[PDB]
Amino acid sequence: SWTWENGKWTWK
Repeated sequence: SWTWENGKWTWK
């Protein structure tokens, strides 16, 4: 899935 962190979308 997609996780949003500190202004950045990551796959985890």
